[PDB]
Amino acid sequence: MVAAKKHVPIVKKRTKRFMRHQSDRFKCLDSAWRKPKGIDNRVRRRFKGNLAMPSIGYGSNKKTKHMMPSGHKAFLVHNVKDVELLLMHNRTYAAEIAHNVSSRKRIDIITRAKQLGVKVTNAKAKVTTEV
Amino acid sequence: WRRVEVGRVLKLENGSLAAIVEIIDHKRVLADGPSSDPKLATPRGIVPLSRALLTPIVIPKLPRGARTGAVKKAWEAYGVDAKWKETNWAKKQLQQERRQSLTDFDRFKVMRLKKQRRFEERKALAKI
Amino acid sequence: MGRLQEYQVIGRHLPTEANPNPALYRMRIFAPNEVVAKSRFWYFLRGLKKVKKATGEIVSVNVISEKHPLKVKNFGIWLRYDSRSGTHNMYKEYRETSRVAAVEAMYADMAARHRARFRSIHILKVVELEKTEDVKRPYIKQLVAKNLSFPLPHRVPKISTKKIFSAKRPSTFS
Amino acid sequence: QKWYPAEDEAQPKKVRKAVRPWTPRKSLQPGTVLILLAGRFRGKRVVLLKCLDQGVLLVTGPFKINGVPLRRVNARYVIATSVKVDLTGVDQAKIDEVAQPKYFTAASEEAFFKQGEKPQKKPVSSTRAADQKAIDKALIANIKKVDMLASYLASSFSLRKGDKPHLMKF
Amino acid sequence: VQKKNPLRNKQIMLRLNPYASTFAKEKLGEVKAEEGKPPKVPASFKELLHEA
Amino acid sequence: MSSFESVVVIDGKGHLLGRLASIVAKQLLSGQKIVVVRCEALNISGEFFRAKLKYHAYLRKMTRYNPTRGGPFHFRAPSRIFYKAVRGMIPHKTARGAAALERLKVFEGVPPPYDKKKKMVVPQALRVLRLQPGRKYCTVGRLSHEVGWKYQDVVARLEERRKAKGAAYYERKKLAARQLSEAKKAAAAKVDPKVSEALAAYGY
Amino acid sequence: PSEAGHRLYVKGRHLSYQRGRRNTHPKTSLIKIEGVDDTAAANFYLGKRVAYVYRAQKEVRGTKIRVIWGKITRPHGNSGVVRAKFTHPLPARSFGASVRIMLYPSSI
RNA sequence: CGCGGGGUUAAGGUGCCGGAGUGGACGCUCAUCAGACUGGCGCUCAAGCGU
RNA sequence: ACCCGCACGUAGACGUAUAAGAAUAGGCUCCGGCCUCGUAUCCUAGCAGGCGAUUCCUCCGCCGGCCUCGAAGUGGCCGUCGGUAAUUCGCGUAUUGCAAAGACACGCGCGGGAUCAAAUCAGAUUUC
Repeated sequence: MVAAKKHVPIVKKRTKRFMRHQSDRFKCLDSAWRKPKGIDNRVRRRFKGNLAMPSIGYGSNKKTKHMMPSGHKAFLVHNVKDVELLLMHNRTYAAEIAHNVSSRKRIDIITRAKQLGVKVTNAKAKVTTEV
Repeated sequence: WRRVEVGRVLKLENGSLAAIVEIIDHKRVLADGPSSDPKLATPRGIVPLSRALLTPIVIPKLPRGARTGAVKKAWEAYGVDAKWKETNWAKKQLQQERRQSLTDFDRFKVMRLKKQRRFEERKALAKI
Repeated sequence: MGRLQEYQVIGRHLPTEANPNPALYRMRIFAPNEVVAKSRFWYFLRGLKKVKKATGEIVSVNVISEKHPLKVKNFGIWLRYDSRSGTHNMYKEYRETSRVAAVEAMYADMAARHRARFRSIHILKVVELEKTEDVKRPYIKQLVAKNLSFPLPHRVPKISTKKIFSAKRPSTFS
Repeated sequence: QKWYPAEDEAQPKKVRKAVRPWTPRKSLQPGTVLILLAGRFRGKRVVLLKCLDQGVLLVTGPFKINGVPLRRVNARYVIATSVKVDLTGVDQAKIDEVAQPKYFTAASEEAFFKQGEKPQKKPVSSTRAADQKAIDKALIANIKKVDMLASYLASSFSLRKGDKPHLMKF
Repeated sequence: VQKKNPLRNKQIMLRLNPYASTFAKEKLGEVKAEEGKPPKVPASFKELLHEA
Repeated sequence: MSSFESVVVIDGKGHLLGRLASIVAKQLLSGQKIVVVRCEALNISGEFFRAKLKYHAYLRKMTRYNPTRGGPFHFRAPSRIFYKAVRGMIPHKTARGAAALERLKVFEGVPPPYDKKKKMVVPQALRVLRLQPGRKYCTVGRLSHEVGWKYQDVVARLEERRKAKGAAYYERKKLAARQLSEAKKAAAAKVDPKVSEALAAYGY
Repeated sequence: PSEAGHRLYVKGRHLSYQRGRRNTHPKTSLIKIEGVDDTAAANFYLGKRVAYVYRAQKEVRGTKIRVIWGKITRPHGNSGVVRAKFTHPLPARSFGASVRIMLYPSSI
């Protein structure tokens, strides 16, 4: 037995993203959400068949917020001292090695995390197995 | 064919018979159903003509307005139950009531016995 | 109007020191339930004897069941219908087994032929034509004639509305 | 136990959910002919020997008559017919023996060299085969004694055109 | 944490009302009427009913 | 009662147009393959001239430009009239409506692949069950005659040839009935009657 | 030589989804069962499993046949139509398609 | 008027498009472009009108 | 049509069986009689359906002959061969254990070569 904690089932109220209105038509408009401010904008007036806007009713359960599908929460690590901070939180948190960590430091983090019982999300990074 | 008249017994919908006591309107009749068979009995009351089928049995001399005792006496005098038993509608009804009462084993025995009879009719037809 | 019932509504003024022991006015009202019977009784006593619901009370509300509902009889009903032009008095015959059934048919007939409402009809009186020949409506006299007997031609067979397709064309001799 | 709780893991509260015996349908009597609705013996007519627990039924379609071995089946996947065969002579001790809930249960060179190879389909038994014969002996004798029933149990049930299960009399 | 209907849950009814068990046991909901020959309706009431 | 069949052959003689059309359209959207034979013998309630002038109102709806694209195409065959009646009550602007309409085959008379098969009738749309006896009716085929259909006499002859072949079917069928019934009687003479009383008690 | 079919399901047709006039809810599907024309008959098939069988394009577990499983929940209307819920909503191209109403769970 | 699951309704509807009755009782109406508490198809012992 | 090389196997089958018409104030028929009701008729047994019998000349299917079908094309008779519980059995159906990648054959295709018959512009291209 080594997994995440016992947690209530993870329910996502909405899996799709909220796209900005008319952002699929214009290349100058990024898909990041912007609240429409026009008076006659039917997205803002919430007419039928239009885009929904983000609301606080779409929020996630506080017991499963920030939680991965495995049940752990992501903990960004830059060195070995950072994974050592998860000695007492091995079942609640998983190690996420930072993108600018070198290969040997990544090997050090992965080795220590395995001994501590901490899962690593990106353990298939720039390393390989030698026999 | 058939005409509505005092003494005309008619089958309703539920496998029951009711003799016309008096004609109320072009669409409704007063009818009374005095019998001994619980399935063929009918309470005295207004019977719409749309929900009734005329039966070729006639009570010969029914006084109009006859109450339940007189209609029962005429019913037993003619033998309306036996003539309903012999006509085609009740033979079809009994065939249907027996048909819906087969179980799975009864259906298997029906198909097997039909196969034996069928082989015998094939022999009889091959004679011809 | 639905399952109408004949209600015997007795009602009287409120008793006062100056005027004790009122007159106990009684009326027969055909209504679906008791609340309509009481309301129509007051609507009529507001009209006739000038007593009010606030200054009056209901003595009794009794169901008047038909004595012989298994015997077909002739009813003659007098009625006053307020039309667009004005109020008119009529009188109509009905062959029913109960006074309630006659009033129900009356309401259906005056709704179909004259487009009359429930609130626009005042049933003056409902009587039974015990003696033959009292009926004056020709249709009713046809039914009261000697030794009536008529066939039922072209009888549409009651087929199931969920039986969509039939293999055999049906017959209308039943 | 051995370890102190190393993380604040909450124990579950005591549930007030007790186990009471399953009450079967009045049509599920010992000896009733059952029509299977699912599985690899789907549509085959068997004979119920004993009603077990939590919905399970011990059934056996005499292997000689129909190829259904001594098996278990959920009661929600069977249709109980009106035919009940007499079980006089069938040893109830043998039925009780097979009805226990453990009858239908079960790193080296060869372990490595067997990886990726198809598992062998196991032959049955020498005592389970005898158990089937012991129950079937009296059952088949009674079924033959019953008129026409042996050909009934050998035929698979199926739905034809125009047959409505809601208007039937199973 | 969870409201239970006393009309559906008998234990909740017994908790709120301890009389429910002996109300059901002694059949106070199927109580019979007083015995003896009932009198007939007065003729005056009948002639008032079927008036003109 | 309720049956799911391969294909339902509907004999259109003595059927109201709209009612049979509605039943057929509901069947097509349900997923039933429908063929309708004898489309010339459908009935429209009312008089001749009412449906006649309504159809002239339909021909009067004409586009301003050349009648080639987007104009109301006027088809004068009775089966095309029934197809228009079905199509007006099916969502033809959707692909589901296109599939439902492609499930339907309308025909004049009884074509050769459809005179070998049993023809059904719809009691909810028959003229003798829906129309009052005192009312009048018109035939779609003679309506097509009086607007401009050019193929009426021809289907009349191949219709009466079909009727002659049906008369052949029933002299053969009376013949087959002779040996079937006399085989039934001769089989009842050698009926080994335990099976007979068993089948009588079991109903058959 | 048996020469006989083996059918242990009632044929059904998936008509549409539960809907009003301009609002369609794909989570529930309206299905007509062959032979069921009244609410009383529909009451028999309540709880029974329904299977939508279709060949797609491509073999996966040795076959190209895929099946979406569901259950009859309640009757719909007065003509014997039933409402059915499936793991995921039924395809909209299966409007008017053949589904298989099984005889389990069985209370017979 | 937060995001969902189940149940029940309001106004409006149950011939098809369109989910739900070619439901039931009583009458009337054939209109050479009836009428629709009609949008189209179409409907006439209605799929119209009054209860 | 051949020669080399390469590639892949259903807007909804599960018994997806059923031919006059004509009328609905009548029709059918054995000439006895029959008709609200297609709530009917056929067919429905065996490892997703085996072996050997006992026993039946009943049914189905394939090829030839005789003829039949044109409307948008098909069926009958005879003959050959194969299978064939109408009746009765001895064998195998299991641990798939309470419902959820081998070989052969037949086809549709390509990438080149030349094989007929043609088309377009002796000589260039294209087409099953």
